Amino acid sequence: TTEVLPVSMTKTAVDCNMYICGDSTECSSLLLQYGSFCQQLNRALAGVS
Amino acid sequence: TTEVLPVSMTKTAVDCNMYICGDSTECSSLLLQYGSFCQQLNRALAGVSVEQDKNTQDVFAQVKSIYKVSAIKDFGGFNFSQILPDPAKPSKRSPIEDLLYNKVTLADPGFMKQYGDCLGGVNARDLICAQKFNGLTVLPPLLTDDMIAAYTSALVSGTALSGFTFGAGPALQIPFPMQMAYRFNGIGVTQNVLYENQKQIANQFNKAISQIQESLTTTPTALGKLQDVINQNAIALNTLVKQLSSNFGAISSVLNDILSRLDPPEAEVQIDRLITGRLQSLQTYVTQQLIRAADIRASANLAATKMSECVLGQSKRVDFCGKGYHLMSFPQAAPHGVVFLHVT
Amino acid sequence: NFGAISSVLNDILSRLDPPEAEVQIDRLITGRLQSLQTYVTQQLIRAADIRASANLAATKMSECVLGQSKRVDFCGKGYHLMSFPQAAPHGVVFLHVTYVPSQDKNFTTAPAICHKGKAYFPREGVFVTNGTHWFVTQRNFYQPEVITTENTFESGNCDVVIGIVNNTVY
Amino acid sequence: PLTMLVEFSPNGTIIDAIDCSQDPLSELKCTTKSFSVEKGIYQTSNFRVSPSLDVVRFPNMTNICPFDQVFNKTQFPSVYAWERVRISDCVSDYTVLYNSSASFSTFKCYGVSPTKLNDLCFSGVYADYFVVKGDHVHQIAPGQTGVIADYNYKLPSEFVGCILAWNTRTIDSKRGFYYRLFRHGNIRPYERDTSNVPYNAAGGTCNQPGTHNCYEPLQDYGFTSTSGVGYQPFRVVVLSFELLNAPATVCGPKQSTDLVKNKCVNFNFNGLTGTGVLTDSNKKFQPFQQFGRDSADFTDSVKDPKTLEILDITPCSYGGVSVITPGTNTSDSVAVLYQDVNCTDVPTMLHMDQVSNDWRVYAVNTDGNMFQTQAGCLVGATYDNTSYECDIPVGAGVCAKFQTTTRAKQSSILAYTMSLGEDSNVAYSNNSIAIPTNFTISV
Ligand SMILES: *[C@@H]1O[C@H](CO)[C@@H](O[C@@H]2O[C@H](CO)[C@@H](O[C@@H]3O[C@H](CO)[C@@H](O)[C@H](O[C@H]4O[C@H](CO)[C@@H](O)[C@H](O)[C@@H]4O)[C@@H]3O)[C@H](O)[C@H]2NC(C)=O)[C@H](O)[C@H]1NC(C)=O
Ligand SMILES: *[C@@H]1O[C@H](CO)[C@@H](O[C@@H]2O[C@H](CO)[C@@H](O[C@@H]3O[C@H](CO)[C@@H](O)[C@H](O)[C@@H]3O)[C@H](O)[C@H]2NC(C)=O)[C@H](O)[C@H]1NC(C)=O
Ligand SMILES: *[C@@H]1O[C@H](CO)[C@@H](O[C@@H]2O[C@H](CO)[C@@H](O[C@@H]3O[C@H](CO)[C@@H](O)[C@H](O)[C@@H]3O)[C@H](O)[C@H]2NC(C)=O)[C@H](O)[C@H]1NC(C)=O
Ligand SMILES: *[C@@H]1O[C@H](CO)[C@@H](O[C@@H]2O[C@H](CO)[C@@H](O)[C@H](O)[C@H]2NC(C)=O)[C@H](O)[C@H]1NC(C)=O
Ligand SMILES: *[C@@H]1O[C@H](CO)[C@@H](O[C@@H]2O[C@H](CO)[C@@H](O)[C@H](O)[C@H]2NC(C)=O)[C@H](O)[C@H]1NC(C)=O
Ligand SMILES: *[C@@H]1O[C@H](CO)[C@@H](O[C@@H]2O[C@H](CO)[C@@H](O)[C@H](O)[C@H]2NC(C)=O)[C@H](O)[C@H]1NC(C)=O
Ligand SMILES: CCCCC/C=C/C/C=C/CCCCCCCC(=O)O
Ligand SMILES: *[C@@H]1O[C@H](CO)[C@@H](O)[C@H](O)[C@H]1NC(C)=O
Ligand SMILES: *[C@@H]1O[C@H](CO)[C@@H](O)[C@H](O)[C@H]1NC(C)=O
Ligand SMILES: *[C@@H]1O[C@H](CO)[C@@H](O)[C@H](O)[C@H]1NC(C)=O
Ligand SMILES: *[C@@H]1O[C@H](CO)[C@@H](O)[C@H](O)[C@H]1NC(C)=O
Repeated sequence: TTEVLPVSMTKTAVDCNMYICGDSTECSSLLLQYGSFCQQLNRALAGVS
Repeated sequence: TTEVLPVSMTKTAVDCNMYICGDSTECSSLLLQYGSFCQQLNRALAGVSVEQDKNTQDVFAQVKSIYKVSAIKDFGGFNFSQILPDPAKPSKRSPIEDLLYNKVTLADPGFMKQYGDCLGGVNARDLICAQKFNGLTVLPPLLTDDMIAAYTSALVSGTALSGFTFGAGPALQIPFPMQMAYRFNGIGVTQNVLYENQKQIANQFNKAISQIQESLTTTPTALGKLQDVINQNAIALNTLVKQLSSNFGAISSVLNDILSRLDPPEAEVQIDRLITGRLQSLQTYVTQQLIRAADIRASANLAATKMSECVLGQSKRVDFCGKGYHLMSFPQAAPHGVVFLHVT
Repeated sequence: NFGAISSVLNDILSRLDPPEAEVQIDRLITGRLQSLQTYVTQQLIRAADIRASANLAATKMSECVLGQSKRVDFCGKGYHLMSFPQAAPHGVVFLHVTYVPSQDKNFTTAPAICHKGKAYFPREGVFVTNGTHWFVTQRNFYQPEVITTENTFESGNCDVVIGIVNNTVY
Repeated sequence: PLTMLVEFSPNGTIIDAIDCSQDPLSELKCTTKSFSVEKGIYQTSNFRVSPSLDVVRFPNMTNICPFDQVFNKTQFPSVYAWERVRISDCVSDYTVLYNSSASFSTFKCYGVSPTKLNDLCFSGVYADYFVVKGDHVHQIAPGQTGVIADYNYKLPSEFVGCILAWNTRTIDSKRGFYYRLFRHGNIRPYERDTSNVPYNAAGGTCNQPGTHNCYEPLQDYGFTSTSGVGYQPFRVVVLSFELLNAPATVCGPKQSTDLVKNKCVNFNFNGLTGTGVLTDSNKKFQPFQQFGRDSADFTDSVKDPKTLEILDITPCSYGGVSVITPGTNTSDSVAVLYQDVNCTDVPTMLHMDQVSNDWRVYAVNTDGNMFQTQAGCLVGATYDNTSYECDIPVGAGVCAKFQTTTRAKQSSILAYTMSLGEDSNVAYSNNSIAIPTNFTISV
């Protein structure tokens, strides 16, 4: 008899600045005043990986 | 062989008004119009806090009898001195738990509870003080360390008196070498090989337990699943405080500087951009805590089942109570967790 | 309100014109989407906790009810005999039947019994005595049997071992 | 002024109401938002203490700012050659402008509300002044175009300050007012160009105006006594403001009060407003620093502008309070836990002299209803030296339960230490064994 079980998922990474603001100095300088919302969004995905 | 398993994490509590609006009647009045986000953010945190005590109760308190045995007794060649509480020395813990409690760097025991004061004695600026000034509190556990260490002394002295009969009914006394001959019969080996080489089994056993000490007192790691529990709580509670310093797109991050220069109609468009960011930060904090609690509960359940099948029984499952054929196991208390010593 | 002038979308579209109404509708859409998001993410987390208990119940129904288990505290407190399932709203209730010893009495014991120089150790059980009479019995129920050649294993000489006593090994 | 919890009927009549600042039970009801509470221990918000008086302190100066000199006295310049002056060390009581002949037609401000100008203190003020015509007044604003906003006077996009304009037909209807009309490129914000060189429309220079493709760069307004309303002269003043961590130089007309210390109050230091408790400080500031902020941007220190001493600000409710109840269907008695607080400094933490009479009962020892645990100080319960099984978890090995009382001077909620189980008297033996004789079938 056969039994199948998953063990792992594909691991991904995101760039906060590239996704949110593209390549733009004004958007980047405006994203610094929203805090650590994507410094903290990187550790989670790194731990999952 | 050793095995480390976490059982609980720190209990936290949040005051919504103090975190979002501080002491500002105006802001408070406005928060009322965003609804029950705050009587809903407190119930989740309260459930997480009440689960952490049941986690410990399901692992340590499953025998309601306190058995006592002197540690300097003979037992047929087995020492049992580095695992049972010292007799005279003040400590109510054992020689191994005392070493385990000196290898985890807990994060603050409570300023105003440790000769501390967030007034004048705030130092340059104690993290703890900034938390209390902003609505974040840490609650103490229900079971004390001296009182957790009492359950483990009654669980090791119950297997030096009765074997694993205390876990199916009343304790039935048996001589210790007669108990170790019953356990050799359980892995397929006849009873004579223990009676004929008792003095070398009582020396290999004695040397193995005397070498766990000097493999922990030198190596700093391998207690590395209990330290991360403390570190993740600390860096997640400190990230919430440092986020009240962001302007989220308004003229300032302080609310008493938007109300000292703008009038009731235009101040409300700027005090909505801050009430919206500070609600999102809190929501993120609690949704990450709810996920971490679910991972701690699986390990607590696994520790509870190992305390029943490896300590109050002999297991025939292969790699469940060590690497080899299982004979005995001993529990030892560790901060936020438990350490199992497996004999094989 | 979420900051807007009312919570009723049809009191904003009756008093305000296309340009300045979309500045007040957006502030309701944003909050009403956040509430749904919170509800869904708290429901997904609860589903995970229900799944673990359902898996435990499925394991316990195959092991505790369609078999007899030797793991100690899995089908009740004691030595497991049988289990019966019963249906309950959104759940299941197991009735576990267990064997619990009672009325213990103390006896004097010995590791081996010496006869004609050779040493006789028990195959499975303990040696007990009433007084100048030696038997072998099982540990879960007192049933003394007479010493003989299939419930006793012979191997060695009558020395070295400590506590050895001498008696007939019929 | 107080806050209450109100419960309505299904038809729409008021059937119940409670005051939240009266007693701990009412505080628990208001926090939970219900009139009936189940058994257990809860964490409550603050409805106890509210501020009563106000502390406002401003600098010592009294002399009024020079409104006459800059509005009725100076002769005003042209727009290309505009002038700037500095204002320092004066009180900005602008009501003295109502008795003058200015008659303002345009008064409009950015980064400031007109109704707060009397409660603000500024670190720096600049005043620019000049003359334009009637149709050019609307060009003096951030983000505009035209001839004046491009070649003469330009405001930065992030401007903070006010703009004033008024008609001066009877004093300025003469020749000699010019504006620049031709220029290569635009000027940058707060810049001046006073050159009077001939302009060549192809891109170079000249040596004499009036010939082909060479013009004078400045044009006269040509004010006369019979012009239309759009060709009249108008005087314009622009005031620019700075708000930083620096000594105040211009402040509004406010009256100062006395320093009240060690009480939950509302305060105003040089326009910095708040609520809390003010105490003495052992911190050190730099010579031109006015306040200090911590990692959460909470202002924790401030200096007095009169006595020059540094004081500290602490919130009015800093530690958590918890309330223990056995249920409103059973009794109305409650107990109070003050977390991480020693029983000797409870009165100075709750602000006894500022709470209701019923609340001071839970802050004094009286007949042994105040005792100390490792989680905090607990008031309203009697300690028992025997141990039971836990009912309501208080913490650190302490639990609580309900008791019906007889002896008076004795509370109705019992606190105790939790019991771990019953002791056993099984002793070790090296030659004896216990074997069961009967059994039991359990379900
Ligand atoms: C600060 O000072 C510097 C140095 O003086 C100054 O730089 C100069 O800026 C001007 C304006 O951009 C430049 O002038 C141009 O030069 C070309 C040369 O071919 C001319 O064609 C341009 O004139 C054109 O535009 C006119 C309309 O206004 C047309 O009528 C005409 O036919 C042309 O199309 C124009 O004169 C000049 O070359 C530089 N000089 C340098 C770089 O040395 C700078 O602008 C000053 N900044 C400010 C804000 O004052
Ligand atoms: C409204 O405008 C009028 C005119 O500018 C103001 O009248 C002026 O008021 C001041 C202050 O009282 C007078 O100063 C006084 O001068 C006399 C000598 O002339 C002196 O003896 C006093 O001690 C004082 O210094 C000033 O003379 C007077 N001028 C006129 C023309 O009346 C008026 O004060 C303004 N409004 C208010 C209510 O301030
Ligand atoms: C620098 O300073 C000198 C002296 O103040 C300024 O010179 C003055 O310039 C104006 C034109 O801007 C002259 O007005 C003109 O005078 C002539 C007759 O001389 C007349 O025909 C014109 O219609 C016009 O009225 C003024 O006479 C002249 N005065 C002197 C003493 O030179 C010069 O403009 C200044 N330069 C700048 C703008 O920095
Ligand atoms: C049981 O083990 C202890 C610890 O090894 C023995 O006692 C001494 O313990 C100290 C440390 O507490 C060591 O420095 C000594 O070397 C130990 N001495 C010996 C002879 O090992 C103890 O003697 C052992 N014996 C028992 C009580 O069974
Ligand atoms: C110990 O056990 C033996 C075996 O059961 C007992 O011996 C028998 O006792 C019965 C009752 O007195 C006699 O009828 C038998 O003839 C005995 N036979 C043997 C083999 O001895 C003995 O009495 C028991 N002793 C005690 C102290 O109870
Ligand atoms: C502001 O004015 C007050 C009142 O005149 C000044 O206070 C006096 O200061 C002197 C010198 O220190 C003391 O001898 C007096 O006793 C103070 N009087 C009172 C009533 O406090 C104060 O010094 C002035 N502040 C500044 C910055 O000049
Ligand atoms: C010459 C001294 C300048 C000092 C400026 C400092 C004060 C700050 C603000 C006040 C100036 C504006 C007054 C407006 C008066 C009302 C205008 C109107 O009638 O519509
Ligand atoms: C509380 O009392 C204890 C014991 O006297 C003392 O060590 C501690 O410093 C005190 N803390 C406070 C709050 O003053
Ligand atoms: C049992 O203990 C007694 C008393 O210490 C001793 O005399 C006897 O030799 C011991 N016997 C064994 C087998 O340990
Ligand atoms: C509303 O209900 C209340 C409580 O029953 C009652 O006293 C009152 O008369 C009712 N009024 C109406 C109009 O129904
Ligand atoms: C077991 O106990 C029951 C109840 O006392 C009694 O009726 C029965 O005879 C006993 N049987 C044995 C094996 O002693």
